[PDB]
Amino acid sequence: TELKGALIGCGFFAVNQMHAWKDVKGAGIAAICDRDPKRLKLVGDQFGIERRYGDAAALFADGGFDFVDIATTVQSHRALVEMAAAHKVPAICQKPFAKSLSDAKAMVRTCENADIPLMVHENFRWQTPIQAVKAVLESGAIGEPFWGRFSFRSGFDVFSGQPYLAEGERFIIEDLGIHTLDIARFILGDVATLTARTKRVNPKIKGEDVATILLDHQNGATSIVDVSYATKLGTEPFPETLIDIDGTQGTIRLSQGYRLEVTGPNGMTISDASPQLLSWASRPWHNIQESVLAIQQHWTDRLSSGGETSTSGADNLKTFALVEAAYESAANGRTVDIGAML
Amino acid sequence: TELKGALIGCGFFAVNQMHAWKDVKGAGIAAICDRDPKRLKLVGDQFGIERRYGDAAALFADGGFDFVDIATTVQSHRALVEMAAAHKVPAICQKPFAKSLSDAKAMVRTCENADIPLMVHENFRWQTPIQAVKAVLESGAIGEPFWGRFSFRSGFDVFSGQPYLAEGERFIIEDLGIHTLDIARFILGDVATLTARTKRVNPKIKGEDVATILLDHQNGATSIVDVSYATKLGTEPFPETLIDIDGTQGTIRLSQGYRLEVTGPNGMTISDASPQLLSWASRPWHNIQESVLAIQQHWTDRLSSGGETSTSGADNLKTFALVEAAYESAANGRTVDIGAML
Ligand SMILES: NC(=O)c1ccc[n+]([C@@H]2O[C@H](COP(=O)([O-])OP(=O)(O)OC[C@H]3O[C@@H](n4cnc5c(N)ncnc54)[C@H](O)[C@@H]3O)[C@@H](O)[C@H]2O)c1
Ligand SMILES: NC(=O)c1ccc[n+]([C@@H]2O[C@H](COP(=O)([O-])OP(=O)(O)OC[C@H]3O[C@@H](n4cnc5c(N)ncnc54)[C@H](O)[C@@H]3O)[C@@H](O)[C@H]2O)c1
Ligand SMILES: C[C@](O)(CO)C(=O)O
Ligand SMILES: C[C@](O)(CO)C(=O)O
Ligand SMILES: [Mg+2]
Ligand SMILES: [Mg+2]
Repeated sequence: TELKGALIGCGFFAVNQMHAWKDVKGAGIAAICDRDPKRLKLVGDQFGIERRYGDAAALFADGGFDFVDIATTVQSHRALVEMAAAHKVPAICQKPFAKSLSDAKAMVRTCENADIPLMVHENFRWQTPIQAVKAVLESGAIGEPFWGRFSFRSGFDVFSGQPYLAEGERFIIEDLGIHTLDIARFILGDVATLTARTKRVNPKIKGEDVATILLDHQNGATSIVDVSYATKLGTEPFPETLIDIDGTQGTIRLSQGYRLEVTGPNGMTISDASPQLLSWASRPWHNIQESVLAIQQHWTDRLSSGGETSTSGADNLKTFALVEAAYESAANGRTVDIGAML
Repeated sequence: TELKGALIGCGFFAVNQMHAWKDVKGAGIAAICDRDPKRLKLVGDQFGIERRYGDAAALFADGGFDFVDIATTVQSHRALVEMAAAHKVPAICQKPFAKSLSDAKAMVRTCENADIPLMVHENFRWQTPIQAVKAVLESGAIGEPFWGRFSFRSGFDVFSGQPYLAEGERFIIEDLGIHTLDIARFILGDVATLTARTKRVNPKIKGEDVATILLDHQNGATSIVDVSYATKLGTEPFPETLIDIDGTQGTIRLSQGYRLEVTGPNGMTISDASPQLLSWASRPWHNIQESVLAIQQHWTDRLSSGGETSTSGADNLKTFALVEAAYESAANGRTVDIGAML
């Protein structure tokens, strides 16, 4: 009955994906793969996976799975997606999708030629509060949107769980802004032009931890995407994205604690848009953790019905172009044309 | 000794300036001037002013005053400042200072040549909550500021009291953004480069009612100035400017209802930064109305002691440049160098 998955990269975040695969209806994990045998045993023993591999090439050679879930760091994404396409195995790939837009496009083209689905595991838009904002806007409750702010400002120690974040020359846009830019696209549509500024505040890291981005959307809306991992607040908001939308007939204000305020022609409503806390989830990650179940169930449903996923490889190019444009803009000082990159 | 003022432009907003001049210690109004004799009659009778002039030329010829308060619309500012300079009368001039940066510079030059003070009545930085943000940041409570947001988003019918606002090709940056940009300078210092976007949402007006501006400050800080008169919120925030500042050791958050959250190395504090309610004030103008008294007392103190004012003509050029740069940037789509304009 169930689709049989193979997960590659049994790291920090993969533990969440494994829990979710148990919960997903119509799919489960039949095999795992990791370069590190300490991680291979730890995850293998925790989830009771009999089939365990030290390298992906051997995994693919044995086969016996219907899809692959790639939860490695960015360095091995291109090779693993290319291995999947050559073996005709539908593939999920973690963010950041690739090291460059050029690599991403090549990965998309290879999967399109192999006639296999490719979904980027881009789960921020699958969060309950973000879904709620989308539903309000699509309902026409505030009319046509003309302005947005999408803000993730945190002082959370992401570096403990994910030490590589402190080492790269590139940090926040590639790691976190990739989500916030995707949310901006999800809510207000594709971007025409982009302008960005960056800064490093934290002395203990190599790369930028503050980014401010100004988006000119194709539909005429303007938005601000502002991200920071050097923001010291009284109440730590991690991992909440706060959202303001202004429209011709109203406003949406998603504020701290998942408070969703909507003003329209017929007054003003307030609702709790907080996530469900799953049995295996853990504060403060529970928002992200629920969205892992949401996107993996989405993948599983779309693989059966044969439709395109929401954050497909093809879709995600238009998010990834913004990340690369933001770095270009921050260095050059100039506004970047997004259409010309694609 | 009591300083004697002449006020020119007995319009909508000048009634507030007249109330405030009564409350000011060390100064009062001895003469008024307006081309419209209905306004001259109404304001003259209300405030008991015997000396009433149909034109400024005659007012200056008769003299008998130590300073002039110009509360007309922008069209007549340059001429009235020039008349003040030639008659060696210290001058206050309402915003917008001039029609262009070029006119503003000439006005500043003429007053410097005549050895008379020139202050722009730029009263937003003189609001109690804005003064509190400045005082917190100057104290060192949050370390060195690196990022800010300054936001004035409203659905208030400013067009009732000020109908001309609906008629101009230019609207919100010139009318309101001029204040918000001044606050950005006041808090985070002078600006090196600037990028702006504008649009018109309201179908009943000629000019732009939404503007979003990205500032690169000379000290390294980045800020967003976002203004709108087409924002429909459950609670109308007019005329509050909301302010976020991030620093190396903390944050300032000035939110709706004048609530001031400051978090630093010691902990979080919440303060009530609400304005006073003067005897002659009216909701919802009371915050602005208090600041009119503050700036007019400031003028009076500085004129009496021979100091320079905070929003002197010379200082205000660095605000006004940002307004002209924002219009330029919004039309061309290009980043504008502020230094090159001054
Ligand atoms: N919200 C989210 O969706 C979210 C949250 C955190 C991290 N992430 C992303 O997930 C990815 C993984 O992050 P992480 O913190 O778990 O990394 P990690 O370093 O903890 O784990 C990666 C694992 O993959 C293994 N690996 C690397 N290359 C391999 C290869 N070629 N074959 C087999 N195994 C290989 C490593 O041994 C390691 O155990 C990153 O790209 C990150 O951006 C996403
Ligand atoms: N926060 C603030 O400080 C604030 C608030 C509102 C308005 N304003 C500014 O105040 C100015 C006036 O606004 P308003 O709404 O009172 O305008 P208004 O049209 O109501 O008043 C202007 C008055 O000046 C008179 N006038 C014009 N040219 C003249 C001349 N050459 N000689 C004599 N009289 C002349 C007109 O007859 C009119 O009565 C504007 O520049 C506006 O931007 C500032
Ligand atoms: C945790 C993070 O890597 C962003 O910092 C994520 O993708 O959720
Ligand atoms: C009212 C206003 O003109 C801004 O819209 C002012 O200057 O206070
Ligand atoms: Mg399952
Ligand atoms: Mg007085």
